[PDB]
Amino acid sequence: MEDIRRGMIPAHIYNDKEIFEREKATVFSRSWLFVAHESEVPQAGDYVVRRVLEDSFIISRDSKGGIRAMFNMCLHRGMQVCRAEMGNASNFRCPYHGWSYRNDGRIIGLPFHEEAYGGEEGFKKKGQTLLPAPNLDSYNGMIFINMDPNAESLSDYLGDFKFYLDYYTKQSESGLEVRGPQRWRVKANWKIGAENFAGDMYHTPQTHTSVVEIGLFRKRKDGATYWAGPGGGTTYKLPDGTFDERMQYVGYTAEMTDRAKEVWSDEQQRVIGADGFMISAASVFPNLSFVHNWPKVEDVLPFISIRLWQPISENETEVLSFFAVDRSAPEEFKKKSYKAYLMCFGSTGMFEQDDVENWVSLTNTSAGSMARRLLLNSRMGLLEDGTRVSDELTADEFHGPGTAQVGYNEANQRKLLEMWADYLEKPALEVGPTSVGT
Amino acid sequence: MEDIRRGMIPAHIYNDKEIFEREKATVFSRSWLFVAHESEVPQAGDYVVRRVLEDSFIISRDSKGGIRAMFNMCLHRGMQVCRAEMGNASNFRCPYHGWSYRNDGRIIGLPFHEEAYGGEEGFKKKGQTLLPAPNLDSYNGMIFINMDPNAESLSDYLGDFKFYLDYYTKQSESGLEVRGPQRWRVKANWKIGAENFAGDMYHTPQTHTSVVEIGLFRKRKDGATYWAGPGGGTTYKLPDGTFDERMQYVGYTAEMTDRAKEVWSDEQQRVIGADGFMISAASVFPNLSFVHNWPKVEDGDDVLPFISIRLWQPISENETEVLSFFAVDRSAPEEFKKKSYKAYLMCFGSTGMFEQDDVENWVSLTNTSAGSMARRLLLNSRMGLLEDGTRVSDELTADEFHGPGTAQVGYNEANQRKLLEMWADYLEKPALEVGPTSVGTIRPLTPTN
Amino acid sequence: MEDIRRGMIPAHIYNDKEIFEREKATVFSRSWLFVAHESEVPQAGDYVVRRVLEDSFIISRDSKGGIRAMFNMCLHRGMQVCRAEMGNASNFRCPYHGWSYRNDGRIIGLPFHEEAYGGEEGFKKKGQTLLPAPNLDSYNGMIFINMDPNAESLSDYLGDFKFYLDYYTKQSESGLEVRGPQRWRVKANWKIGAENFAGDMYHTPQTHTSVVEIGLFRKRKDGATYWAGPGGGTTYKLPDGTFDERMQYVGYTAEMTDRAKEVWSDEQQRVIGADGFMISAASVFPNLSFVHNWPKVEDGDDVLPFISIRLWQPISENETEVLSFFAVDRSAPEEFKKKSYKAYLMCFGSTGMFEQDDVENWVSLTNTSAGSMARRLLLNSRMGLLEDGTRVSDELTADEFHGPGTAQVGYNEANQRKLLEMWADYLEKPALEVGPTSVGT
Amino acid sequence: YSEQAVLGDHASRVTRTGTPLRFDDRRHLDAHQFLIDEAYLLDAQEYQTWLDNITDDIHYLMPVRVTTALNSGFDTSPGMAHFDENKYSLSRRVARFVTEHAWTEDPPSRLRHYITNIRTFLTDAEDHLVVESAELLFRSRGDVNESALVSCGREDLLRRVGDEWKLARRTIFVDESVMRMQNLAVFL
Amino acid sequence: YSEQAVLGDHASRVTRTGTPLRFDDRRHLDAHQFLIDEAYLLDAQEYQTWLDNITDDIHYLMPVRVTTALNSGFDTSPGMAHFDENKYSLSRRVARFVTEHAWTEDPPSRLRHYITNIRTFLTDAEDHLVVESAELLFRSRGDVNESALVSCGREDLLRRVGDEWKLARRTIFVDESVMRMQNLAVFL
Amino acid sequence: EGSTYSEQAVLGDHASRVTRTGTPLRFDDRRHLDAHQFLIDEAYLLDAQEYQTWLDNITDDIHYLMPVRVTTALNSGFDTSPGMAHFDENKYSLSRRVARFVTEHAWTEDPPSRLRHYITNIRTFLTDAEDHLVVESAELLFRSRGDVNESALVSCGREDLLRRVGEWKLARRTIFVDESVMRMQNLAVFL
Ligand code: FES
Ligand code: FES
Ligand code: FES
Ligand SMILES: [Fe+2]
Ligand SMILES: [Fe+2]
Ligand SMILES: [Fe+2]
Repeated sequence: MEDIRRGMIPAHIYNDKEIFEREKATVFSRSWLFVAHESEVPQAGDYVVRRVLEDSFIISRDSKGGIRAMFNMCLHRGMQVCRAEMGNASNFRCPYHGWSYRNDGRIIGLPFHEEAYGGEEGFKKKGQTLLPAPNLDSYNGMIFINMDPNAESLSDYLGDFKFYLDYYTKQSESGLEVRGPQRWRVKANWKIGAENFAGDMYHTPQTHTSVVEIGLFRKRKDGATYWAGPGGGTTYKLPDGTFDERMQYVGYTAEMTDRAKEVWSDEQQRVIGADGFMISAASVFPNLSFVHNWPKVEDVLPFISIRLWQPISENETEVLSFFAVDRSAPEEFKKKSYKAYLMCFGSTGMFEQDDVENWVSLTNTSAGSMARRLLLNSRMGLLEDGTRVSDELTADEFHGPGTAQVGYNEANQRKLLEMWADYLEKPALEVGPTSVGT
Repeated sequence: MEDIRRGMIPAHIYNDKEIFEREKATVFSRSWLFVAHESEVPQAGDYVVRRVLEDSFIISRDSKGGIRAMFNMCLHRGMQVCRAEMGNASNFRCPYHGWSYRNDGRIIGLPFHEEAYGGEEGFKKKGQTLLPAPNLDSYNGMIFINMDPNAESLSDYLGDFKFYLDYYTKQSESGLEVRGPQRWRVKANWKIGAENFAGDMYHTPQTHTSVVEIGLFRKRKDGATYWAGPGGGTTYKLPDGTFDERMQYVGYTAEMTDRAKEVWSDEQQRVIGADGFMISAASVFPNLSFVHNWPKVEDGDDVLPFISIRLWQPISENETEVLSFFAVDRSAPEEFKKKSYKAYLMCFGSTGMFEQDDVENWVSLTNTSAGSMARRLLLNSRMGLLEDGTRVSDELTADEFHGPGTAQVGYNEANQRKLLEMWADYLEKPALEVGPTSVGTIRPLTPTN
Repeated sequence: MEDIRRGMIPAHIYNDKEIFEREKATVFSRSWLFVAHESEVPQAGDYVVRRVLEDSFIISRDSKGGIRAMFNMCLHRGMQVCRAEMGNASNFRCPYHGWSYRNDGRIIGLPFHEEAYGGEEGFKKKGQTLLPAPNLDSYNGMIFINMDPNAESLSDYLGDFKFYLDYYTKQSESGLEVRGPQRWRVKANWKIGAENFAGDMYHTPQTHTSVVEIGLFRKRKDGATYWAGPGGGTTYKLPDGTFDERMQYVGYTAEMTDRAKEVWSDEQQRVIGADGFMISAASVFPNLSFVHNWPKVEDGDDVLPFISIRLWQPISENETEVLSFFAVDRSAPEEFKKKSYKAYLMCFGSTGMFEQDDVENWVSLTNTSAGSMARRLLLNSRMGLLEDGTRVSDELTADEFHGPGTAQVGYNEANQRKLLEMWADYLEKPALEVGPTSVGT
Repeated sequence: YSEQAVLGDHASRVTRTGTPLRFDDRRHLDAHQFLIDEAYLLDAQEYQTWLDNITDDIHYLMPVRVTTALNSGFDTSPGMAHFDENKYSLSRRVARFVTEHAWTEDPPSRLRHYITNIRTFLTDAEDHLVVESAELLFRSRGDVNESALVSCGREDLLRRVGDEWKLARRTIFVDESVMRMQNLAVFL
Repeated sequence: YSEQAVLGDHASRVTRTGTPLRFDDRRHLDAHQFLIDEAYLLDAQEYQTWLDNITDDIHYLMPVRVTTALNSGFDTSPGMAHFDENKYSLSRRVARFVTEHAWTEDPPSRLRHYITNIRTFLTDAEDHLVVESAELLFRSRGDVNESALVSCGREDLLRRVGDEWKLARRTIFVDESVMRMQNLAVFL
Repeated sequence: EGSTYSEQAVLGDHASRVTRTGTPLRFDDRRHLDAHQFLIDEAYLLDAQEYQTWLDNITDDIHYLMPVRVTTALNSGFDTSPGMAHFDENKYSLSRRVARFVTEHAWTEDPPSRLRHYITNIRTFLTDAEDHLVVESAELLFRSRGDVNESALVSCGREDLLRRVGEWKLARRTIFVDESVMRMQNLAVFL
């Protein structure tokens, strides 16, 4: 605990029942956790059911274009009011006793309310709804739930990181289009993936040779790793060039590049234009992750992926992998982008395949009693006396907020675990019980 | 906990590991829990093996007609002494070392007792038996086990409820015939089914439309719900008529109706006869349930009744094994039995078209109980109570209802409330504590059918 | 707990989560636990991966003939550095970030050590290795790991039991040959199996009649059961004869009998030769067991012996993974090894016809230990003791028995009692505490 | 089993004769083609179509299995089945799904009836085959729970009716004592 | 499904006609023979041999299945598949295993593609069959974890090219919403 | 030592050395049809546990072998425990195993399991000897016993040698078990 603050990681944290139980009452009870994107429910009545651990939420679009999240639970005796993953409905009938709800949450049918309950005085039906998520918010159409009714806002949480998030999720005034997710279960602790994507450039050469060798791609250490607010990420150094040349060198068409400049600040442009750093992977604490890459086409073309590390146990995660692309991108661009997506990340991704082998194998060592005796070293970038190996990038070298460096390092992992430890020491969230029907 | 006593239910009680462990040490350590019916072991040497949670018991019939329950364990080094679900044997050999036991429990073979143990001073063989259940008893041939060796008697426990239990299980001086069980695993808390059968009329229209729509059935709110002692139940209001008319209207033959009158008291008759309430579902605390229904018959528009007895055996906080039985009066015509069973198969149990949908509801409620939201919700079970605690409708009077306990008409949640009040009373009892038996340092049960 | 000390066994100990969690921090944190034989990795670069519970260890032979155990973990971020069960390699590449290790454990490649870590001041590479097991030792080529860094030596531990162990594991100056294991999960508590092999003769007639009846074998009570140090065992009484007559009556060849006399002591010989006790089954605390039997051979009416070493690896309070090995002297005739193995396969292991029925017994007992009745029962393990604590029969004299420790004849439960006595002694030990290693310092 | 079933009085008593036919025997090939077409029907939950390949005197039976000792001379729950159906009951079961108010199967399961080990017999009546198969049903529903296997053997009686074979008897030997599925709102 | 797939524009549009062929029909016997030989190839991870049995215009597709309500008119994630492959991508996938630097499959899984329920259809084009099969993949790797099942149905388009049948389209209906396997570094 | 598994098997010295030639037969070829009919009839015998009947379909020089599988690196040149098998049987051992069941004193199988040998993926080859076929199959065994434990799967592949004697019979069986660590209480069955 004092060890994590020194970049030394107790080995047993990736496979310990007690730490998982604790995480659930701290990390996952107090954080903004992703569930869905707006673009997945475009029409009125459209809905997805998505989970925050084991709690089931309906995220649906109402008939004024607004978006709601409702705890997936009939108000009577708790049956799930919606047992499909997604679909389109203007209402949800409960089959247990036939209470019905508009898709904005408002109750409609409550049979024999008068004769049985004794009207309002027996049960409150006037202006009732399916329970709202404890806290709901979004950014760039990305919808988050927080289980703490007193959390700060999403914007406040994300802080300076919104600057980076924008590269992945706001490339046009049109908004984002996300599809999926592919969903599969892996025997790896939720944290290991979060860390990897946070700032693991080091692994890429070794883990992913198979993918260079097969000629799928066209200086790795030259990339910047940045951290700002509660998230951080990796980037690639691009050859010299202007904003447009560099955007184009990576696979963006000209009109896409032009649309990007409408929504990105001068400051957000300079990171690509002057500094020459293009987003690669990123994590947001705790379990949200992004990857952006541009393989060779069957020229190169970029794809984006958004993914949730949904924790099942101390040693099991559900990966929810999404494809995303800007909505105004050419239809041909969308198809090629998705093709690269399928081939690189997700349930069939040839990168992910090997990444998950690494993580799964780590989780295995964390299982034993040896693990409860090792601190692993995550201090790359730091000397024994605490002095930095290399220097912070200056404001001339790097124009984005937070702190940045070049070279292989373990700064980001160290900060993610630092957040993990600050959260693990918070007191248990306490919330007064709701009495449904009062 | 104070919340339950107000009819507000902490959502997490249906999927919580700690509450399950607690239940195990209270509810399932102190209650009469059903294992079998006598009619399942009619001849000498007949036996079923049945489980109180994870404890295995041989229920066998001796060669004098009497019934024994024996913990399914060899007295030497603990191997189960009978590894089948049922069969017929006049003794059980343990294959580890070859100790052998008559089917009434008494030890026969103990190899090298004299040479190896050193006789009686080494190990006590004289008059040893397989271990008796801690407590064993029965009523109308339904055999219960209770793990508390100082429990009250079954009859004391069941109290006034036996009045209603007789409708389901004593229709003649001949006794009952129960067959089964069908056994399958569901991911639903044991409690939800028990509460459903205890007094959920409200569900029936919605959950079971499919079954009406397909014309398998020939005023639901008009039924009475009743509670006496540790159990409660649902009933159907029947058209005006006498005892014979109303029994007949539901599918009993006339000689069946007559045989019933031989065993039911004037009061038990009057509830059907005068009050016009025919048993439907019922639960007995904690995990025993009944259902009695009369669907339309295959070749025509007559109706014919069937009975099911079921145990909700709890596996975890979020799993149950349903043990569904069929039951019919032993003196019923052979043609009546076949049709009654046919209806049973279609309606309840492993292939039941009602049960299918009921189990959906329960499994789905167990699902919401899993999460952290459910630890912050009190579900409402106050139907029949206003906010100031006054009743919505009135008790039925003695003129309107001739059976013991209390009863109302209308959809309500009084019986669920009373089932959960019991659960709570049990959950606060101290851990049962029992001195350990040092193996080596049974009263036949009279038939009741 | 006091109950065990009187030979009365709380039935719940074979299916209790809490007792398992406890066993793990005591028994399995402080015992010498078997992982492998030398003969399983004869060449340089040969390796098996074996487990102490959930801890994975590479056992490999270096290019000087020596043997090492290495925690199966790359020194950077945790990835297992060898994901196969066995093989031959001179080094192990970690696929996460490409650190590589010589098969003796010494790190070789550490990419960008200079540029990215800042050399030795950032991370210690000079003379780093894959982490050694907390404690490693061996005896007769049988390699054990102990999780306690301050354990006594394997020899101090085994004590007088080495005397019996030798019959199974040192029949020649050549050494032992062991093959396997067959591996399969059973739903029985690790403890039951160990007890059985430790001192259960009583079971044999009943459990294994099937195997007598099908004519697979050519006075059971006449066998001796012995206990010495942390182990004990069972034996068969042979007919009158000399050491060579008795060894041969059991299927050993004359030249194998002769090679035995080169490595057994006069005393070790006298137990077979004069006392006429030949090893059957044995256990070493907590989870190591042996069996030695001589069924009839296929084509006729001779008999030929087989040896099995097995590890009861615990998975939970109610699950064990049996690792069954076949073992035979390296110098036995090639025809002999084939027959011995054949008898092995038919008798014990994943297809053993003895083991089938033994495991049934143990699994059944695990079943009753699950319920709430089991937390109210003391099973009786007192056979050989009367009610006032006096012995049923007498100890064998030094004249009747020449091996160390104590012995008797007849069916008894003395060895089960001592095993469980040991179990209780270990359960009461304090939790092993060990300072954390900071890898890279 | 069809003779011991409580509701099996009206069931066909035709039984097998000879050894199994060769796998190129036309009659074997028809029987096989039939079981595979059923499978695709039961997967797509086309219960009406399925029901039209069932004779009006069908006995469709799946007893409860119980673990018993070797010489006990039975291995089913006396007088208790999972399924003991005639055409009338089978059709009312199907009628129920057709309503689309069978909640436990809306949303539907995902089913895969694997059919293997098919072998055919001549019988002691004219236009009748006995067909043995093994069937393994894999079933997944929703996005949380693990999938379920149901293993079984079946003996079927096929009957020639026009240019078509139909199912006159099915006895299902379920390979479990305690079922591990939520329900049997499927067909085997 | 092939038509709804994002990358299905170039895919063959041939579809079945008529009712299934008899099981002694030569064209069925060929289709069956093909699918069992594929299985042997996919078990042994002979991905190169396998890849030579696949036409140059292959569409190989396995959409993500999602549990939905009965009258929703779709049961797959709109615009998202597990596999959506042409010949290029399938070969680059196999090329990857060929490097022996695909870490997640060294050591290799142990694979068993069970194939059952095979049936064959004439198509609306000359040298083309449609073949339905059910495939149950069993997979084990290492010495700790339990094995995984994958259950699925397949529709294939085989095409005649010389004296040899080849795979022109594959649509895989997977029987799970959420996959319970570490990866899909295999083929179906 | 050899390069079949049968040749590497410790007790495989007396085993028939006949091997496959050609590609697989067509599925209407008489010899294939026979092979198929054989393996399915076996399956029904092994389900019913008719081990005496089953044994009469097994030549007197049978080698019945199922080696232990072990997970190994890609170019290690092996994937079975050197010199260790689950089953390595001749006719004598196989019959003595069956004899055991026949005594009715094989306690671990009284009561009996419930067995379903699923056989699929059958394909046949001509050999380099006269009255001999090579038959590959996949066999999935489903097994359930009692009323508490979940059921077990066992997945494997088989290479068989069939031999004409009047009827076809089993002369060689090599079982490739798909698990390293088995998950079954025992192998008191046959594959
Ligand atoms: S639970 Fe939904 S209406 Fe009762
Ligand atoms: S445990 Fe049954 S006789 Fe020994
Ligand atoms: S974990 Fe081995 S190189 Fe990083
Ligand atoms: Fe990666
Ligand atoms: Fe109901
Ligand atoms: Fe034994």
